[PDB]
Amino acid sequence: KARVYPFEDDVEVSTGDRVAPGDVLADGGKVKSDVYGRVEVDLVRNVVRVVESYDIDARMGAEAIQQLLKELDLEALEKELLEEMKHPSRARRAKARKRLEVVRAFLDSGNRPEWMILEAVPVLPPDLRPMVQVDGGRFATSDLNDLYRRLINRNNRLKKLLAQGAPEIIIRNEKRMLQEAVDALLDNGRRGAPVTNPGSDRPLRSLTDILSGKQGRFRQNLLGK
Amino acid sequence: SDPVRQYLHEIGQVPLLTLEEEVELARKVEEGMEAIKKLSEITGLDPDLIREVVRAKILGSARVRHIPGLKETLDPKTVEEIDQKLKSLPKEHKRYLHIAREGEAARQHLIEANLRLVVSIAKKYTGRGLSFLDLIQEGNQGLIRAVEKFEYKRRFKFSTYATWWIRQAINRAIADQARTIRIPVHMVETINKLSRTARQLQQELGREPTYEEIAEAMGPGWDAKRVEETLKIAQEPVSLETPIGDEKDSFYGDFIPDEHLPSPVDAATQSLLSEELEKALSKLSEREAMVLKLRKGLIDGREHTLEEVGAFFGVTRERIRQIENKALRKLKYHESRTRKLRDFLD
Amino acid sequence: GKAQFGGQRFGEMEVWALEAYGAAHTLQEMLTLKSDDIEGRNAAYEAIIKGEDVPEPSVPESFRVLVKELQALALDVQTLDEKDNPVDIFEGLASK
Amino acid sequence: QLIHKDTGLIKEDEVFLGHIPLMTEDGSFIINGADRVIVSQIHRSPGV
Amino acid sequence: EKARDVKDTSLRVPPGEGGIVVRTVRLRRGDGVELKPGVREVVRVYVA
Amino acid sequence: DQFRVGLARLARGVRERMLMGSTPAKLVNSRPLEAAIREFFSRSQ
Amino acid sequence: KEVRKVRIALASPEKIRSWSYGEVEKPETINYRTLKPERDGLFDERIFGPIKDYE
Amino acid sequence: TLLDLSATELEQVLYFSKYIVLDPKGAILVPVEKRQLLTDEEYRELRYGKQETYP
DNA sequence: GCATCCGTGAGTCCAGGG
DNA sequence: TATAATGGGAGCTGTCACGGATGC
Ligand SMILES: [Mg+2]
Repeated sequence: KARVYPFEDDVEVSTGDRVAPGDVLADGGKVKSDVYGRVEVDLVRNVVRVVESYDIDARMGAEAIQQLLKELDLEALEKELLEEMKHPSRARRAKARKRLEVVRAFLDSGNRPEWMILEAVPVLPPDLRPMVQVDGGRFATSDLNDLYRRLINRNNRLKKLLAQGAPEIIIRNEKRMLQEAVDALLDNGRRGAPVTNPGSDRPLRSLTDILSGKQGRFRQNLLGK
Repeated sequence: SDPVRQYLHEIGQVPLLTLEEEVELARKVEEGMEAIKKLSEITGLDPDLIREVVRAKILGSARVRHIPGLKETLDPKTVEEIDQKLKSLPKEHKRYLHIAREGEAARQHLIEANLRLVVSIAKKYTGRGLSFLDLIQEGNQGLIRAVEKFEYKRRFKFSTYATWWIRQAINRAIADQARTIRIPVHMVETINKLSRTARQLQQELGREPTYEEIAEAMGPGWDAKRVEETLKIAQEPVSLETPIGDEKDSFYGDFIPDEHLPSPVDAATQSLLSEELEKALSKLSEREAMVLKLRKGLIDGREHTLEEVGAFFGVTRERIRQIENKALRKLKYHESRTRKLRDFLD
Repeated sequence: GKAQFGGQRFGEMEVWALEAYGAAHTLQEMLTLKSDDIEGRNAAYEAIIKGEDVPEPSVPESFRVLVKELQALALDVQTLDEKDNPVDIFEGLASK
Repeated sequence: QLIHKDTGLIKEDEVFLGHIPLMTEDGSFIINGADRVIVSQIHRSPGV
Repeated sequence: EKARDVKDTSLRVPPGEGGIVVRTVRLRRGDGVELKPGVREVVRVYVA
Repeated sequence: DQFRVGLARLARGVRERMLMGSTPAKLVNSRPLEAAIREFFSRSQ
Repeated sequence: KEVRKVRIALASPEKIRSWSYGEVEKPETINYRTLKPERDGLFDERIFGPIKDYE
Repeated sequence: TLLDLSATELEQVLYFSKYIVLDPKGAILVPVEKRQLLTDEEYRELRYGKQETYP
């Protein structure tokens, strides 16, 4: 489903370029654009083809979500949910209240919604995740170092893959993997299968595991010692 | 839910190349690279800069980042400027721009069409320290290298050439990433050769080999001590969160004492020492106490030379040496008299 | 552990007992000078072997550890004073 | 024995697989110097 | 007095233990004896 | 049962080397088997 | 001063960068021969501080 | 809760199973409303076009 | 709204560990 | 660096109350 436009001279647009009806294709503007689409200059066939498609902006991942959260106007949404609180239906008042609790928590705290998306991931000081030589010179280390190394390898491979313009499928795989690596660093096993070291079924111990439970930092080292 | 099920689906979306489509895309890639070279000859720009601008337009502004080799930050502004400098060329020159754009589009399509071959190779390198998906991605890097280096004139199929770079990239990844304490690639090769040698020897010996038998089998240059030192260098760390016993009661880390921070006993011994040294030093004159303190570093942490303490007290280096020596003589006389610093000597 | 020349656990319930007696200083010793208040434990040993009284405790190290582990979770945990101004429990050693 | 289906070639060998712990006379094991007992387990029987 | 170059890291009888020494075993490398990489000798003392 | 698990891992290694290669001994790496037995006799409940 | 309250809040990317003393760019930990920390990795003294006091 | 996304929807976006639109730039599939969830096949249609090869 | 169908975190103290 | 090679394996089992999420 494309629209053909033959030319008799130099064309002004190259393959890949995106075009709206009314755009100058070729022949000094003699051939124009009828339909929305994508330019394929066929030199063999001497025609400027235009495959019908919009320049739509639809993203995936935390980048998309981070945009939408940056765009939220909190006061506006609060006004709308207050209007919603005047509804007859009890369930719609319930939903508006639950949303407005979050809205006004961000409003009164001074936090920004988009801060729930990470750009810079913090790195714990190395003495809290040590690499120590035990008696005998052999080495022992925290699981967190392996969780961080996974994250760093996946990020660095993503930066390289972006530099070589890899096809989208490859970047999408890498980005899904980066999200899961951050997720395993922060709360391993929360979403999906837990990350384990090779040759062991034991889940690596993440930052969430360190705080929680009878063995966590709170009950084990702060409420008793 | 299952990320490799998702990725296998996404890959099953793109259909497999016929010989004709294969050759066509490879040809388009080769010719687009030649066109970038010709555009560099014409415009006097940088072939890398041109390749990046053509790529920026083929891919879209969705993916438009900076490149580490480029001397100029690749910003939409600069890619538009370069695209306009290009679009202003005569028809017979601007022909090469369409060539290059066609080449980049073919390149993307050729990679995407051969994503399945990476998976079929990488499923065989599991259990070696890298996740399946991690192997797939490193193999994908190998496949990209292959696409850029392929020559369709040779009439070899693409799969043949791509398997070599894919294996290259998977194995490189395994040897660069598998270990927590990173070991250079050549040393990993030696370690793995040592492993295979040991395994062959056990299979012929019906038990594990000694260091010496391993040394024999590794040939000249290898004695038992070198085998042992290599095995020592190869040891991977163990987890601090390793369970000790059946419950989740305790972990290996629980039993590791901090050897770095001074114990309360050591700190108090150092403090009693400082105080006893100050006490014994007050039995000297201000100058001999001060000369000793400057010369031992008890003041500013460092020990000054005789010339510096002398220039400070306005006196010869020989003079300062002589007053250091009488200060020591006095300290020793008092210490033999009272035995008040002896026990600190261990 | 006896083999590690170990200390006794003063667990959650031992703490509740001291709280219920109102034995506030005894409990503060258990939580600082006697466990993981580093300067506190050093200074208390020194004061005792000198015949002085034990000094006032300061921050236990495991609370510093908790703050750093929350910072790794992307949470900013701030000790304030009554005027809501930050107080640095790390004595400048962690601020650029 | 390794058989290639098309060639008909057959290679045969006795390969060493490692070691299996032996039970001592009294019913126990010696694993890395220390005596050990494998304790029997009770479970629901298979069936319908 | 020159500070020596080695320090005392001997095995001592722990608090609350002791008795009569009844056996010593001495496995040193370079002797049908091979230990894990880097250890030159192990000594074991039995006390009754 | 642990022996059966070790043997299954050994067989996976065998099929792996049956794909990549140009003998029974060459095809057989005993390590997984030895690992499983050891794992049974040391760290089981 | 004296601690009277303890606040907890979301940390912004900029707040996180203000905490950091360096970006960790390499997945390395310590050098396999010297057992010292590798540059730009998870144990780098350049970022996280010296291993020995005042040195 | 903030963006009025369900658990399934937020998963599908976040783990690269569905696209979400920040500007439809006048697209049509009933036209494309902002914050709409399109499968990769749908998004490919709207972004690159429809086509097919027949042997 | 009204039920059902889900995820999830929890389970006294000490000791030693093989 | 070139014959050709194109979608993976693993599960796994005798708890329970409760807050939130999906079908009616
Ligand atoms: Mg030799």
